Amino acid sequence: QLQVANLPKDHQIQDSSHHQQIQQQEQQQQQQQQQSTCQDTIFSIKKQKQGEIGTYKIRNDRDIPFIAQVFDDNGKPFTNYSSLVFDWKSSDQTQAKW
Amino acid sequence: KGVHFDSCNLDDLEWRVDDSNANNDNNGGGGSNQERSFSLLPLQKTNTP
Repeated sequence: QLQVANLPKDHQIQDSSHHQQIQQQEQQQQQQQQQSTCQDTIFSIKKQKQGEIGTYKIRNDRDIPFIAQVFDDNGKPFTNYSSLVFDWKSSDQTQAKW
Repeated sequence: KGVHFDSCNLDDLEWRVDDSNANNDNNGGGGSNQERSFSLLPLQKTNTP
């Protein structure tokens, strides 16, 4: 499957300030309301069937990293698969380009 | 193969109609009940059949 590559942020030192959990829940409840309407967005990728191409809305004028997630066909991701060779493509290298 | 259980009461099943185009949209939208070929009928609250 294709997915957007959500990179980690920098590992800043883990302060234990409990207040952060409140502002995380404030954002999660707003995101749960936005998840009713914003479902067309590239951040809302639903796991496709084989060959089931999905339309997703995305804003222009940026670079974006993607990840090729590989599974066994019991459905499990492999804990390493660094023996495979990948092939990255676009229908138009003016509109969107690796 | 060719044998079943002698009886089954398990009536509350999670029956659905599925729509063939619903690929992307993880959204709580009230989709228009006009484009479907079929509808699931209500269970009556008449005497037990």
